[PDB]
Amino acid sequence: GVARPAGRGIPLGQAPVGLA
Amino acid sequence: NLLARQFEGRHSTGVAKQITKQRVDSHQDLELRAAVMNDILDMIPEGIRQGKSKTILQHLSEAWRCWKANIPWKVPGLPAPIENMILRYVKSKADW
Amino acid sequence: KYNASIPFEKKPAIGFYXXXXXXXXXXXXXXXX
Amino acid sequence: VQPALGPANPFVTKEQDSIKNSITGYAEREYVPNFVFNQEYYANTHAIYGKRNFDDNEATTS
Amino acid sequence: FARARSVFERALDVDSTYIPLWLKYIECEMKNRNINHARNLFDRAVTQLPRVDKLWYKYVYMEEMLGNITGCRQVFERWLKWEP
Amino acid sequence: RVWDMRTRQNVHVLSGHKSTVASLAVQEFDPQVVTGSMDSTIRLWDLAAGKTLTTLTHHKKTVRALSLHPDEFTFASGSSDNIKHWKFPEGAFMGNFEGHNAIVNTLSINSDNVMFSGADNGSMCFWDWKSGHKY
Amino acid sequence: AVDYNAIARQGHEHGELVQASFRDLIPLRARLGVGEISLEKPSDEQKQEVANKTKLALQKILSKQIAQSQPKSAVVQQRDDPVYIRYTPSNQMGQALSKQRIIKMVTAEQDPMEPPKFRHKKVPRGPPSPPPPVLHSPPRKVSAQEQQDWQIPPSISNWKNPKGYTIPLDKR
Amino acid sequence: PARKQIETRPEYEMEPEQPGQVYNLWYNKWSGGMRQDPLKSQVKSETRCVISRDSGYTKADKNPGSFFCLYFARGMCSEGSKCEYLHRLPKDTDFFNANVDCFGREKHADYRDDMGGVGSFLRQNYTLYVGGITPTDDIEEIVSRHFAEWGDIERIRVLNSRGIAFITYLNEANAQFAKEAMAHQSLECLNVRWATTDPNPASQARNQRRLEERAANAVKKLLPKQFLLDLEETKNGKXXXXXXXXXXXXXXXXXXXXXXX
Amino acid sequence: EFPSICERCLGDNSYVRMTKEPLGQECKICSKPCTIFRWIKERGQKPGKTQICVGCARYKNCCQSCMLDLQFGLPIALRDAALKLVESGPTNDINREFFAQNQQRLLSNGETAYDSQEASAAARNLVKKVEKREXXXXXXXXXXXXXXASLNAERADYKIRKHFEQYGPLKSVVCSHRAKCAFVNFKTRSSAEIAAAASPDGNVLKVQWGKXXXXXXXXXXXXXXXXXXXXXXXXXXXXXXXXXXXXXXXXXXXX
Amino acid sequence: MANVELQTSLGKILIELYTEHAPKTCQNFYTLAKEGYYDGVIFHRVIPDFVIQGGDPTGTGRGGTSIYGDKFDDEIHSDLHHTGAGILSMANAGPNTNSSQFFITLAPTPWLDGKHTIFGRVVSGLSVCKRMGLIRTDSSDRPIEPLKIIKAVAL
RNA sequence: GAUCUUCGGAUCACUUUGGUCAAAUUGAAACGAUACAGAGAAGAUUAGCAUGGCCCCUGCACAAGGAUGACACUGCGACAUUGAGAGAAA
RNA sequence: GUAUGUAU
Ligand SMILES: [Mg+2]
Ligand SMILES: [Mg+2]
Ligand SMILES: [Mg+2]
Ligand SMILES: [Mg+2]
Ligand SMILES: [Zn+2]
Repeated sequence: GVARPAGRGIPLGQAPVGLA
Repeated sequence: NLLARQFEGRHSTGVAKQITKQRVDSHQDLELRAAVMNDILDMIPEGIRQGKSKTILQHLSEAWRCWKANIPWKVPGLPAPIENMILRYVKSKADW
Repeated sequence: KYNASIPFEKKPAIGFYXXXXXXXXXXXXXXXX
Repeated sequence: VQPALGPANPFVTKEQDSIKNSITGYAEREYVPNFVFNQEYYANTHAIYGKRNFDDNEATTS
Repeated sequence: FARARSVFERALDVDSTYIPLWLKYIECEMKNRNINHARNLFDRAVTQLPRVDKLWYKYVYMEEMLGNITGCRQVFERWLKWEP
Repeated sequence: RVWDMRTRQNVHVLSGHKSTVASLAVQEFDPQVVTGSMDSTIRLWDLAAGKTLTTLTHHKKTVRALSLHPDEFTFASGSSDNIKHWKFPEGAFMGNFEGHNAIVNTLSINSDNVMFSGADNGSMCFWDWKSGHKY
Repeated sequence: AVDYNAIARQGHEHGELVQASFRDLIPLRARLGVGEISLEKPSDEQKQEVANKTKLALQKILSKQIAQSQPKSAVVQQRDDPVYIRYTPSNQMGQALSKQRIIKMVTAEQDPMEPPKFRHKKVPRGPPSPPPPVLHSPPRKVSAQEQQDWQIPPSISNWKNPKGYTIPLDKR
Repeated sequence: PARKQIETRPEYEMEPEQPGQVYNLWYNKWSGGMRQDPLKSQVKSETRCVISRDSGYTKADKNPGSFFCLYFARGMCSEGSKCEYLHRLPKDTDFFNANVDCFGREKHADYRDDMGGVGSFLRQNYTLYVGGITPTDDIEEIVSRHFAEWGDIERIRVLNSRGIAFITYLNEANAQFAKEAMAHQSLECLNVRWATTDPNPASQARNQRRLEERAANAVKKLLPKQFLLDLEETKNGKXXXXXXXXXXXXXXXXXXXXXXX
Repeated sequence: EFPSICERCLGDNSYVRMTKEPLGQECKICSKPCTIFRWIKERGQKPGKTQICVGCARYKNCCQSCMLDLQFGLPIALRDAALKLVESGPTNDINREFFAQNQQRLLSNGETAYDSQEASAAARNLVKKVEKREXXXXXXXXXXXXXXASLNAERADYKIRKHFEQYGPLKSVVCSHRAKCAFVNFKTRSSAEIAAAASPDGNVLKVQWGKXXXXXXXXXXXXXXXXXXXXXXXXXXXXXXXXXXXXXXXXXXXX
Repeated sequence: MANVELQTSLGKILIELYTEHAPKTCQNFYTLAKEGYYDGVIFHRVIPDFVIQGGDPTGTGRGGTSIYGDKFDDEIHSDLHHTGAGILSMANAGPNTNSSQFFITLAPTPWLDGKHTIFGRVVSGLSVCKRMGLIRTDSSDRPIEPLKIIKAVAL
């Protein structure tokens, strides 16, 4: 394990992971 | 190595020739005749035409030739600067 | 009883002034022929 | 959220309006367990075949 | 046009600061009369090399034949910022 | 050319100048790489990207020397013209040591603000980095 | 000169340090509009930022050089994580718009044997980034005696006089 | 259904140029003297297909997006009835896309020197270059008889001086299809090649005009109805009052105006 | 980093399994190493494949397989001729390598996009550009030749096919534009007799019963039939054409 | 009923303010111009034959506030419309959301009548607004060279 | 199908398809045949090294060969004039 | 009369 700083990207899409 | 040659062909012209004994005497000169092409370019002031760059050399050589023969090498009016250029870059050759 | 598509294009520079200049140039080549 | 604000460009054709990562559409990474994707994929195919077949073929049962 | 106007541009990449190419390229535009074309190209040189007097004089001279005198001054003014 | 000490393998081709790159100097901070050529020009280089930052043309002839000042954060460029003398990142000019009438190869800087320029005549002028006066 | 200095800058992809005005030939001691001159050599916390930036960058290049240099005989690696993706299409022709469609990428695992798949086409290199302002000091006066004092008499040999080019015996 | 033109098929074995062609295991061809005999001298086909007689239903017809069989146009598709690919002529419906030739074979960058069986995807050719036999001036009755069967024609040219024909076609699919069927047939074998741009300026402009017209028709479906409504409305008016009225009302722009009201 | 690929080829399904292969074919246009992307569209369909490198299908703007332009749906050649938007033109073996590499040199450095407003303005302009561009003595001499199945259509091919095929079983049809004539041959004479009386004096016609050097003679006959049609609507060339018109009928009757 | 002068990197723009019609719209604008709020701000939107909006301190698109607090109400009159080329009007994110941002039309805009608060018209510098509105842009209608506001003078 | 177990009900097993053609003239080497001409260094014979690339073959080769592998340009000019005489145009 | 290229 290793750490990193931040970032918090925004997803264009909504809804669940498998559907689309 | 041989297959890659057979489904590619040889790379661009260049790579590097890596001297050796056959081509040392040649490549020695090539450098000297481009470190006089340097020193003239900088010895000539800021606007006196570049029709001498190549011209200076045919003395240099003749100077060298002259040395090997032992004949003296006085030359009618050329710049006392460029007399020395060429007395100096001969003296080098006459060591090596 | 090279011509095909220019060797290597190198566009002029930038649109500062130039469309009217090109309009007259096209028809002149036909006259030169 | 913070909305944009302005008059909105009026010309804007259909082709410009969507936000596209790669020309056609936006593309982003996903983390779906594969079993879900495989399971999902088959069900969709049957529906496509069924229309071509033109037969519903009833519901899946025990 | 193209074949001609490329080749000078192509050759200017090999040596920027050859004045005799600069000029030759300019004259061949105005022999077919497109001034607007050249006035950009003339500016490029001026900028690219300020201590080429031959460019500066030749910049205005075209201007007189061309006409407007207010162009000549703004040109002549920005030569005086180099204060020759 | 920028070489990798260990794996003996070239990483960068600093492709730009159009002639004999007759001098170099190297630093820890940006402008880490300083060339100088027959082009009578100078670049300042991105060692990461392999592209030039600035393009510093204020010489008229071949740049037969560079050199960084120990502490100051400055680099004197020499030649057979004005033995020039510069700043950093932008590089923006600082001044001209003026008085050397020969072709100068060497721009050796000291810790106590003394330059040394030796030319192809044997003419050896020592300078002073604050003023410009050669003493 | 306000809207014209954006002639020398055009292209370059990195042209904010490029010179433009006569001001650029003016020493830093006289620029006029300068608060203070900093001669100090930055810091340690930049030194260690830069060194990290450079060293990481070279490594990504050196690794990729080693990859092409050696073909890695039999050494065949399977990046065998199926990369899943979602692809939002941008009203291309028209019609259906979105959906979002989950693609599943996979790497077909190259046969160990097959030799290189294409030849080395040699094509002339492209044209350089357009040049910058030259900004020389003002050209010195020359005189007609100076330009005569650099007169270079064409030398002529005792031995190597190829072609023809006859020369009288009073010029030897 | 269908006809299997030849049930049996053909098995290839040869020793051309008698004393040793060797055979280059790498690329399956022979190699020896008399390369001029290989460049020219192509031998007549053993069969030609008749459209009305041979054509029929297939396994492809059931499948929506199939291609035609290459061997059908050659007239030797041993399968015939149970063939995987279509056994008809290409109509306007069949469609296809850019990088694909009607027969499924992918297109290429930019032609052959000797103009082969497939053409480039960078320029479009509805045309065909031929080399035919010349009895009298009833050649044009013979040419128009055969070539018209393979597809809808635009214009048959037949130069009588040099026994050659520039046959354009209505649908591009027919052109690719036509070339294979006509090629290697008797009326020596007819020679079929892709057409170079015809010489002279006026003719090229005429062709360019036709292609541009073709593109306009293709675009036309795409354009917005109001834009469609206009050009049509203006032509009918040839209106002003209506235009004025429209302007007044106006005073995503259409969408924005719609949104407001 | 999936490919260009349009919506049209990916197909009916939402979920799509596809495989990359980091160095397959060098691109056709570009002619340099690229990545092949393979996938299936339907049940028993033969699987797709990208034919171009992305570097190119950026510039050219099309489905890296289909090559149909994204905006419209028409082919790329068809598009460049008609719309004439970007105005590309190498179409060579070797020049097309550099030209297309030069555009990849252009777009990569300065991101010059494919503007769709000005593109659509070219189309609606082209649409409007299309619309603006757009007897008793016979039958007696005819019946004399009939007693002693082809109709000469004196005074386009598809319309000549349409109007004649609907009046009987056709044997074959011809045309020559320079000739400005078409010989419609029927399978039966009953149809050809019927089609003669139906198509007499009709728009789309003189419907009779049929019978370097070749280029100049046929081009001379074009100028003769052009002045013949112009005069009937309403001098030395007209008299010289009449002498040539009389000379042809004498050769036809004698032979 | 006071005017204002804008100095940009291209040219000077003088504008009348219809303060008699819109008191608050010309109270907000006038206060920020004098304070030194519009100084060094880019005209972040430019559209050929439409507008060239401004008034973004943050330089984002979603920036700028009013002298009142955050956002204020619009003031529409039928006397003031967008009939012309060079008309000062305040941008907004709905009915009652006017920030500092304004814009200068390059052609007539009937469809923006009733939404945005008009509060002035350009007297001098109509050549600058036509020349400024034909600058190279990115696909996100942003100028490639940031057209700055150098100084806002209140006359 | 098999194992438990109400005839219900479990539990085990889960989407193949390395494709530049789907059937050897018209879509992946050219060489060969034939004809001509027929081998650098200012008399003639003659070793060579280099030099420059959109020319390349042999070679594991950053050796070496292939005729020293073959092929290889040299008007311009950033234009002053002087002084006189003659001519046509303002 | 080949080494080495030019044409079909
Ligand atoms: Mg050798
Ligand atoms: Mg020899
Ligand atoms: Mg030998
Ligand atoms: Mg050699
Ligand atoms: Zn590509």
